[PDB]
Amino acid sequence: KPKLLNKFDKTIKAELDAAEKLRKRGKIEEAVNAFKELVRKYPQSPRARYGKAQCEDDLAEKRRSNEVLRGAIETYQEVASLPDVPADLLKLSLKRRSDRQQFLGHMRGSLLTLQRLVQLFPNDTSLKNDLGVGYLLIGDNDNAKKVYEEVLSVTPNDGFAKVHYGFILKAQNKIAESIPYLKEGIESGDPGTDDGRFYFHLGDAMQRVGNKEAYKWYELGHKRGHFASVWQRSLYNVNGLKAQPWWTPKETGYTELVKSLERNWKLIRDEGLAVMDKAKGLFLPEDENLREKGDWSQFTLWQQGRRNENACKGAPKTCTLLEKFPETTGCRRGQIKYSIMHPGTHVWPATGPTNCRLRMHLGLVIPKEGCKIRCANETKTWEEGKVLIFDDSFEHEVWQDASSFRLIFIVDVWHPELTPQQRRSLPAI
Repeated sequence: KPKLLNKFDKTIKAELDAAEKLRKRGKIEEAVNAFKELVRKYPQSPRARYGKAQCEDDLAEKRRSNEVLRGAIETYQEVASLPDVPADLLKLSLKRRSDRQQFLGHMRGSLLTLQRLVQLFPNDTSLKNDLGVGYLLIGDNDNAKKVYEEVLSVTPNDGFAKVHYGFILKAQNKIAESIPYLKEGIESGDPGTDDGRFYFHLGDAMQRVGNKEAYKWYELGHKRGHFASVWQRSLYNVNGLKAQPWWTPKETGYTELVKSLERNWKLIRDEGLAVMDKAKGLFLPEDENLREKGDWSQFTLWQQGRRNENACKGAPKTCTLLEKFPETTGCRRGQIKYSIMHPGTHVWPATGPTNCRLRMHLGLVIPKEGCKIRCANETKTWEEGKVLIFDDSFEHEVWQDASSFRLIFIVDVWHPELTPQQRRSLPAI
């Protein structure tokens, strides 16, 4: 059990437990003023101050107020100021302060609180792990690496340190070295290791070193509630949405959109080819993280329901066409863009961020062989002037090993089972 009552505190324990029960009761206003009057009467009490701060914290969560939370943060700090403070209580108060600071985004302020905690309790390894997260939260991966190396020299089988250390190694491009750390840490079962993020990184690493075991771990993560299934692993999801990797135009209901794309495809192609030929700079490379190798770029017309006006100048007829279909131009979780992939390209298996969209691919220039795209367990090919539809919340992988360039048109639509109100109220990402 925890010991919070200083000797003095033990003396005035009677008043303090009363105010604390006033809080524990759930009557926040009462507890606040209760505790405040104790602070006034006995101003040196650590538990009196700690209760004041606890009440401020609860009032902040009740009022959804940042300005109140900021006062709680200082009062937690105040507790640490008073003399002869129980160590248990000190730990509690400063840890809560760090968590609230992190919540408000004061990442470096939290790091400071955490550094102090390590100064106070050099032998509490949990606090070293928390400090390591503090460093991660400011991008200081080198110091985080050092913190976790410390922890692991003294407690080699600490799973929290292991998973975070593996994450660090993988962010340093030591992908093979990171896999055992991630595995062992997840396998320890330790608090803080049952995190979808570590399953994600373990599986991504394994896939990038050709380790077939990845799907096993994906499956485990699904069983732990981190993934929708072994295949469908998006992060921002809405429940109750039909979930299959490949769709027919008929199944989406957006048959008029598919028809407009397929029937006017040479127009869409020609505008894109014109931008390649004359405004090549408008094609921005895709993220090399996803790309093992190759040459892969895109020209974006709509981003998250926002039309790119300077882009639609370069593809004016295609934009005029798309305007007729708010199911795609208003998809705030999707895009509309040209995508060009040159030979020798491999896009790592990956998943889109949401299950609230379906992704259409219109084939504009498709070499006769060498281009293929897998979603879940089905691998398909593009056809010039024909549309593919997949749920890119399902893992998918792309290969370009033709002798010429491959050009497609990417059109995102709201998942057809989302209601109008759902489409209006879904925050873009």
